[PDB]
Amino acid sequence: VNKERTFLAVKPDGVARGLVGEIIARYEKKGFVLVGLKQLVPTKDLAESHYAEHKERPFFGGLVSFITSGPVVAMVFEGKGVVASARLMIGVTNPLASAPGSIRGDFGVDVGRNIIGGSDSVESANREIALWFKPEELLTEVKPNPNLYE
Amino acid sequence: VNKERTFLAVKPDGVARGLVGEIIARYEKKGFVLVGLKQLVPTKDLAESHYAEHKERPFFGGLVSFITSGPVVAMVFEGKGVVASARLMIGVTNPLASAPGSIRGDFGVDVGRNIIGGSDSVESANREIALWFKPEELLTEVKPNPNLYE
Amino acid sequence: VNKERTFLAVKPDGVARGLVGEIIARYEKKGFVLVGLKQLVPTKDLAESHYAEHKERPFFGGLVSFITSGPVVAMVFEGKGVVASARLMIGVTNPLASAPGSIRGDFGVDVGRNIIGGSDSVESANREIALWFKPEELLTEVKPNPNLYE
Amino acid sequence: VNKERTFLAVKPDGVARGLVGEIIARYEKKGFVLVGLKQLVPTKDLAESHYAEHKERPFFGGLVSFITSGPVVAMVFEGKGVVASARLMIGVTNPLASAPGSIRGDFGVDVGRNIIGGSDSVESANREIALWFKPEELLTEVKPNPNLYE
Amino acid sequence: VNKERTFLAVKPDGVARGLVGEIIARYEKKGFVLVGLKQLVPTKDLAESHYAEHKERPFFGGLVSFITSGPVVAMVFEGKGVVASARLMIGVTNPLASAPGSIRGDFGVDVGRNIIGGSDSVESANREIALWFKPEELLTEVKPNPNLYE
Amino acid sequence: VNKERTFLAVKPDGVARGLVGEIIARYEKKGFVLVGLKQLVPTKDLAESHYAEHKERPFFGGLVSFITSGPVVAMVFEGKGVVASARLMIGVTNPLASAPGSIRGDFGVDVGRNIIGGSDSVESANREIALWFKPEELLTEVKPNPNLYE
Ligand SMILES: Nc1ncnc2c1ncn2[C@@H]1O[C@H](COP(=O)(O)OP(=O)(O)O)[C@@H](O)[C@H]1O
Ligand SMILES: Nc1ncnc2c1ncn2[C@@H]1O[C@H](COP(=O)(O)OP(=O)(O)O)[C@@H](O)[C@H]1O
Ligand SMILES: Nc1ncnc2c1ncn2[C@@H]1O[C@H](COP(=O)(O)OP(=O)(O)O)[C@@H](O)[C@H]1O
Ligand SMILES: Nc1ncnc2c1ncn2[C@@H]1O[C@H](COP(=O)(O)OP(=O)(O)O)[C@@H](O)[C@H]1O
Ligand SMILES: Nc1ncnc2c1ncn2[C@@H]1O[C@H](COP(=O)(O)OP(=O)(O)O)[C@@H](O)[C@H]1O
Ligand SMILES: Nc1ncnc2c1ncn2[C@@H]1O[C@H](COP(=O)(O)OP(=O)(O)O)[C@@H](O)[C@H]1O
Ligand SMILES: [Mg+2]
Ligand SMILES: [Mg+2]
Ligand SMILES: [Mg+2]
Ligand SMILES: [Mg+2]
Ligand SMILES: [Mg+2]
Ligand SMILES: [Mg+2]
Repeated sequence: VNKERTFLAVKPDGVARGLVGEIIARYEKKGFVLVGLKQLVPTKDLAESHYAEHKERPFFGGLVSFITSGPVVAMVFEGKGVVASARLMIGVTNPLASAPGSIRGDFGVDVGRNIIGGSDSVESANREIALWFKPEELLTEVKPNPNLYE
Repeated sequence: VNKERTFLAVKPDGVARGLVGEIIARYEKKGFVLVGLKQLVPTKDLAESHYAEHKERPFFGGLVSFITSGPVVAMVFEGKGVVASARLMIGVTNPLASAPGSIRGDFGVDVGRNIIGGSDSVESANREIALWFKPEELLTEVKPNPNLYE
Repeated sequence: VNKERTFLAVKPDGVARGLVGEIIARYEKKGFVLVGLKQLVPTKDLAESHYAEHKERPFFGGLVSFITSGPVVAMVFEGKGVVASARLMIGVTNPLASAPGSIRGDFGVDVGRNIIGGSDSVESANREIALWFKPEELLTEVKPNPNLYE
Repeated sequence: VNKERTFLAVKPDGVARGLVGEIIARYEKKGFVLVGLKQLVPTKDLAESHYAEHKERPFFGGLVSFITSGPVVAMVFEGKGVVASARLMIGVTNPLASAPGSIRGDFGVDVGRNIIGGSDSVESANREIALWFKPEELLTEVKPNPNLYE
Repeated sequence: VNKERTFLAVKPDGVARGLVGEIIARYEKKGFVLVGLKQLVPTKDLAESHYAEHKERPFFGGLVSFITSGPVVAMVFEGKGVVASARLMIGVTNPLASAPGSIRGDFGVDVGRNIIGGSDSVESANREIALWFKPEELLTEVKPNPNLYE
Repeated sequence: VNKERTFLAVKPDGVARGLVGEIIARYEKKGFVLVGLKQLVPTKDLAESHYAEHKERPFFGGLVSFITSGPVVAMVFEGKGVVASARLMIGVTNPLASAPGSIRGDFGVDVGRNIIGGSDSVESANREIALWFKPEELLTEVKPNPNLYE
C-alpha cells in the first residue's frame, strides 16, 4: 500500500555539511510524504539500539560514538515501496561505490561519513521508526499529491 | 546520424506536478534539439492509438483514462542516439526501480503515474511523432550547439 | 477570479541557449499553470503585429528579424497577478540592469538578446495571447496546486 | 553575536507543495545553523498565540484555521543577524510583490498561501522560539562552518 | 563593447565552503566569457596591493591575513557591462544586506567572510586583472555564445 | 593517506558550452578539494603527450586538434579514491551510454565531444598531473570538510 513508511536520518556529517535541505528535498520530489521530522543528538542507547545488528561488529563502537557525536535529523517518509526506494536513492554503504545521482554517490567519500542512513527493510523500518519517534510525533492521516498514486 | 528523433510526453501527472520545465531542461542540457512541442489534452483516440500495443493489457483502460484526464506536453527531440538516450534518461517503467538521476527515478513512485513517456525505438518514434505532430509543427532547420557533434 | 493570463515567449536566443526548460520551470515553481504552449518560427506578420507598438521605433527592423530568425516557444500561464509577476520574474528590458534572481538578470547581457518576452499588461496579454494562440490550443479546465490559492 | 536565533516555519502550503527541503537548504547555504527542527500540526492555541498580534485583525480567523489546517515544520536557525536575514530571504507578505530570488518571490502567489513564516524581530523571535520549542529540543552548543564567521 | 573585463575572486572561505563551481556557473549562465582562471594562495604583497585602498582602514590587517590564509580562485570574465553586472550579481559588501539571488545574499553572513571579491570599476578591474594575471594567462581570442550579442 | 590526486579537464566543448562551474561544483559537492586549477589553450605537444597512449589510434589526429582548438580548464582534485570516483562521476567514453547523474550522461552525445577528460589510474593521474601542472601551482596544505573523513 501507499502507506508504507521508512526511517531516514541525516547523519552528523550530513547535518554538519548542510545537506539536510538537499536530502529532504530529494524525497519530497520523488513524491514520498514526510510524516515525522526532528533534529536531536542521538543518545548512546539510541545509537546502540538503532545499530543493534552491528553490536558484534568491529566498527560498531566508532559508529555509535560518531552517530552520537552530533545532531541528527531523524525523519520518516511514507509511500509506495519507500523503504526500498529511499535506499536506492541513498546508494551503497561506501559512497565511492555509490552511483552519481544517489545521495552518497553525489556527496560522500568515506564509509564512516556517509551522510545518511535509512532502513534496509520494512521490518527494520517499523522498529527504527518506533525507536526514534513517539506515535504522537508521526502524522496519522496522510495526503500525498494525488498525482502520485493511481 | 544526428537527425534522429524520439517522441516524449510529460504525462498529466508530470504536468500537474510542475515538472514540464524540469524535463525539457534535462534534454536541452544533454544536447538534444527540441524539434516540436505543444500542450494538448489527448483524445481517447490519440491515446488508444498511442498505446495500441497495450490494448489487450489489463492496464490499458486505466492508462487511456489517465493520459486523457488532463494536459500532456508532447515533444520531439532530435539528435544522435536520441531514442535510446531519452529512454536511459527516463529510467524504467516502474519509477520505483528507476535509478536516481533518471526522471522517473527522481520523481516517480507509481507505475500508473510515471511522469513521462517516450518512444522505445526509432520505428516507434517515427510513428508516435507522426501520431502527435503535423509536419509543420516540427522544425526542418535543426542546428544544435556546434560543441555537441564532431 | 485568478484566471488572469499572460503571454510569454522564450525568444530565439533563449531557445538556442537551451534555457526553455529553465524558464518554464521558474513559472511552474511559482505556481502558475500552463494553459498554452508551442514551438514555432514566428512569421514576420505575427512578429510585426506582436511588436506593433514599436513599429515606429528604430530597433523594430532588427527585432522583427531576430524574433523570426529561429524557433520560439510561445506559452500562456494563468494565475493570480501572473502578468505583473511574470514581468518581475523576467527583470528589465536591459538584461544587465535586471537583478539576479530574475530571468534576464541571470542569463542575459544584450538588450537585443534578452532571452524572453512577456506581456506588460492584461490588455496586451489578451491581445498577444489571441495573437499566438487559437482558443482550442488553450486550456478551459485550469486547476493549480490547491495549496496555491485561498 | 553569531548566536542570534530566529523562528521559521514552512506553512501547511509549503509543506504540502514539498518545499521543506528547498527552504531548509537555502538557510543552510547562507550559513545559518539549524538548532531546532520538527514537523507538527499546530494546535489552535499555538496558532492564536503565535499570531497574537493579529488577533484583532480580520484575517486572523482564516490565518489560524489555515496554519492549523495541516502539518508545519517549525525550525530555528542561528547566526549573525539571522532574524533580519531570514526575512530578507523570505520576501514580503505578498509573494507577488516578493522579488525573484526570495522564497515567496520564487514560490508564492497568494498572501494566505505564502509558503513560509518567520520572526520579524529578535524580540518576536525569542518568544516564538519558546512557544514552539522546548529548551531540550534546541541545540545549546553550536558550531557553524568556521569559514562563516570572522 | 563586449570586450570589457572584470576581476573576480572566490575568497578562501568561498573556496573552502565549496562554492567555486557555483560562482563560475553563475557567470557562465549570465553569458560572460571566462578569460583567465587559476587557484593560488595569495601572497601578503598581492593582497596588500590588491586592497591598497583599505590600507589605512581598521579591517585591512584582518583582511590581508584572511585573503592569504588559504586558496583563492582568481578569475577574469569578459563581456558587455561585465564589471557592473558582476558586482550586481555579487550583492553588497555586507552579505547580510545582500539580496537573495546574489552570491553573497545566498551564501554569506559575515562581512569578513563575504565569499567573493570583484572589481568596482573598469579602472579597478584593469589594475587587478594585471595584478593577478600575466597576459599569457588571459585569452586573446574571445567568442561568447552568438546568441548573447546583437 | 587519502591525498590521492587526479587530473581533470573541462574540454573545449565543455568550456564553450558553459559547463565549467557545473563540473567543478559536482566535485566540490562530492567532497574533493581542488589543489590545482587553470585555464589554458593546450599546446599540440602537451595534448600529444597527454594522449600519448592513443598516438597510434586513428582518432588521435582529430583529438589532438580538438583539445587544442580552444580553452580547457585543467584541474586536480585530491581525495579518497578521487581517481576512480571522478571517473564514475564522468560516465563512459560514449556520452550516450553514460548514465544519467554522471557528467557525460547528463551533458554529452558525441564521443569526440564528451565534455570532460580525467585520469583512468593513479599512475596516469600522477603522470598527467605532472604534465599540466608545476608543483608550485598545486596545494601543499590540503584541508577538506572535517565531516568528510574518519
Ligand atoms: N567498516 C566500516 N567502517 C566504518 N563504519 C562502517 C563500516 N561499515 C558500516 N559502517 C557504517 O555503519 C553504518 C551501518 O552499517 P550498515 O547498516 O551495513 O550500512 P547501511 O545500512 O547504511 O548500508 C554504515 O552505513 C556505515 O556508516
Ligand atoms: N502494469 C501496469 N500497470 C499500470 N500502468 C502500467 C503498467 N505497465 C505500464 N504501465 C503504463 O502504461 C504506459 C505504457 O506502458 P509501457 O509502454 O509498458 O511503458 P514504458 O514504455 O513507458 O516503460 C506506462 O509507462 C505506464 O503509465
Ligand atoms: N533600443 C533597443 N535595442 C534593441 N532592442 C530593443 C531595444 N529596446 C527594446 N528592445 C527589444 O525590443 C523588445 C520589445 O521592446 P519592449 O517592449 O520595450 O521590451 P520588453 O517589454 O521586453 O521590456 C525588447 O525586450 C528588446 O529585445
Ligand atoms: N489580509 C491577508 N489575507 C490573508 N492572510 C494574511 C493577510 N495579511 C497577513 N496574512 C497572513 O498572516 C500572516 C501573518 O501576517 P504578518 O505577520 O503581517 O505577515 P509576515 O510576518 O509573514 O510578513 C501573513 O504572512 C499572511 O500569511
Ligand atoms: N568593516 C569591514 N570589516 C571587515 N571586513 C570588511 C569591512 N569592509 C570591507 N571588508 C572586507 O574587505 C574587502 C574589501 O573591502 P571593500 O572593497 O570595501 O568591499 P567590496 O568592494 O567587496 O564591497 C571586503 O569585501 C571584505 O572582505
Ligand atoms: N573512437 C573515438 N572517436 C573519437 N574520439 C574518441 C574515440 N574513442 C575515444 N575518443 C576520444 O579520445 C578521448 C581519449 O581516449 P580515451 O582515453 O579512450 O577516453 P576516456 O578516457 O575519456 O574515456 C575520449 O574521451 C574521446 O574524446
Ligand atoms: Mg543499515
Ligand atoms: Mg512504450
Ligand atoms: Mg513589450
Ligand atoms: Mg509576522
Ligand atoms: Mg573593492
Ligand atoms: Mg583516457
